[PDB]
Amino acid sequence: DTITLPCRPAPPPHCSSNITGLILTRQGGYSNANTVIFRPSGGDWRDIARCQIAGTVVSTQLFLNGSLAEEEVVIRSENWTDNAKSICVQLATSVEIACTGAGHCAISRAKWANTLKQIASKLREQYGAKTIIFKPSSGGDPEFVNHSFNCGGEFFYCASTQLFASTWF
Amino acid sequence: QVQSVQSGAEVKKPGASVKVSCKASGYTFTGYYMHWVRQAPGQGLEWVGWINPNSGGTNYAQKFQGRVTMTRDTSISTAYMELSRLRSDDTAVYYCARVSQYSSGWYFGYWGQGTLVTVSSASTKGPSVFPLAPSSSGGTAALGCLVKDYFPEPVTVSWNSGALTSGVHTFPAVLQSSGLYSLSSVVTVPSSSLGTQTYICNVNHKPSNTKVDKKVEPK
Amino acid sequence: IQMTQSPSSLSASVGDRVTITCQASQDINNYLNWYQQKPGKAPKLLIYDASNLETGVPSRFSGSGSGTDFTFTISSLQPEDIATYYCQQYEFFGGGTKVEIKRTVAAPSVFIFPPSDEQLKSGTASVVCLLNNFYPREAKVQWKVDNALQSGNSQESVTEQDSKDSTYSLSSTLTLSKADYEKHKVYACEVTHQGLSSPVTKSFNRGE
Ligand SMILES: *[C@@H]1O[C@H](CO)[C@@H](O)[C@H](O)[C@H]1NC(C)=O
Ligand SMILES: *[C@@H]1O[C@H](CO)[C@@H](O)[C@H](O)[C@H]1NC(C)=O
Ligand SMILES: *[C@@H]1O[C@H](CO)[C@@H](O)[C@H](O)[C@H]1NC(C)=O
Repeated sequence: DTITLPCRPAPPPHCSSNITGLILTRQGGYSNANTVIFRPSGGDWRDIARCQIAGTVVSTQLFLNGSLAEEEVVIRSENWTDNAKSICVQLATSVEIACTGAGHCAISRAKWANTLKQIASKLREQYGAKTIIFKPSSGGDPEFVNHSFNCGGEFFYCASTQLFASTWF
Repeated sequence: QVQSVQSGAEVKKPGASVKVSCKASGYTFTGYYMHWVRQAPGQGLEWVGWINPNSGGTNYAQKFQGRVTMTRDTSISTAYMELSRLRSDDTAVYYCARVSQYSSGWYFGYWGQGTLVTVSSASTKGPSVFPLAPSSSGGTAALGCLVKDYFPEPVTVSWNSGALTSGVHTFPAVLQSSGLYSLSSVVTVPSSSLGTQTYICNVNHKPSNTKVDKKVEPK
Repeated sequence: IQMTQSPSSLSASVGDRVTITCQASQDINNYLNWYQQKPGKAPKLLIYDASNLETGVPSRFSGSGSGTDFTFTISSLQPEDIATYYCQQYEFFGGGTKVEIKRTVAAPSVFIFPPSDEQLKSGTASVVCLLNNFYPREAKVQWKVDNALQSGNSQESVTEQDSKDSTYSLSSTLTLSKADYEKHKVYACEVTHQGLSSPVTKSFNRGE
């Protein structure tokens, strides 16, 4: 099984990249029970630039063809208690995202769940032994609510909703 | 004067939605996050969420995750909050505030004047006035008027066409379970003036175009 | 984060030293803000980062603390400092501490009002209890119908502090239907207050 992301327009097969990290936003307020919630980033291009882990490809939510980590995935933030400060994730094993050309890009479901569990484990280090929950983007302009990226004189908009819908105890 | 101006007070039925505006006067949004904080009539401050004006991204409190939506209009420097599926618990004053994007902490500044949102199933209704007749404390007797079943606020109550203003204690209105407001306006007068002085309360309800004058007689 | 701000309310004279404490449950370092909200207005920042003073705030205001224990102090209370003060750290606010004015103790004058027949014609009956000009606000009103304690049918209303004698006033309303008002005969509201040695009761019988 794979995870399908609807894109617009249809990215050609040569726009397939490697997910080398992502950018997150922690949901605030009085949390309930044993859960901490994370979504795609609610910031602008400032939050993506603060990472300095991306390559030549401009991209939101997911970093494509960027910098990998040495051994394990590693996360940074200016302030872990400020939810207005985004959480930068740098993977150690890149996830292949391959587009068919008919409007759907695909991602291995098992390898994505594999990296999400590594992310959730590293997030429990910064917020205690809690349940990690990933949820879709809260909203924003089409450039930031979708996984947007440029590829050879183009700019695509891919809904990343199916990527953020898991729970980790 | 640099300030944040908000839309006027609103009344909504339970289950409906309300959209509150927060327009920047003398400044722009590009360097700040806009936060929304609400305060129930007698309660403390509660944070609702923030919005990124450059991207439209948001981060709502988990309490309002499924029902609140924040947008902004950069061309007019106005932030919006729309709360859907309103319930009686949502009756509060909703503020907007400025927080620097480049700041290490949250320093709420340049608050709006506040927006009173009242959730009630009632329609605009004029108030019924009933007298509180004095009866058998010392040299001072107490009399008043009972203003029940009206919506929405406010009602102005004067005594003797505005001539009697000493010893008048007009209590804040209370929202009843029926969805209507009710207050009491009392005044302490010497017991000698009863029977020799005519006491009339003048109630004015501008939302319903109703003015009622009630003379309060003893025994 | 849990914000415990104490006390909930306090009364002080003009010129006394007011001290408000906000203590967090977790190590927040030196970052803690203090807001002042006068009635009807929006909160206003006075102290940021526990000890620093925002521009334009008088020097009588001060704050201190680090880690989890923080204090907010007003050196010399002024007639423009009566308000509710909140501690804030990110999205979490303290419960608030309302500043009140201290005067001598005053016993409330209690009155009772039977429902007027003009209201009896409408199908509802409202009984009103009054506590005029008293201090402190801390009071207790109990409605007794046929010498039976009533609950769920009472509504209270407190006036704001008087600017002249610095007292409060109280109105408790007991709302019953006409059919239920005509049943029981005797109605009374019992009041307990510091200024009263024993609880005071005002009562009437329906139809007298
Ligand atoms: C990432 O690199 C691969 C390999 O060179 C390339 O084919 C692909 O187009 C790149 N992705 C983007 C979005 O440019
Ligand atoms: C992505 O990484 C894989 C190994 O995980 C590598 O074979 C491939 O060349 C990289 N780039 C693309 C565009 O697949
Ligand atoms: C977050 O910022 C505040 C205020 O600058 C500071 O006190 C606190 O230590 C910071 N926390 C972290 C984890 O950096």
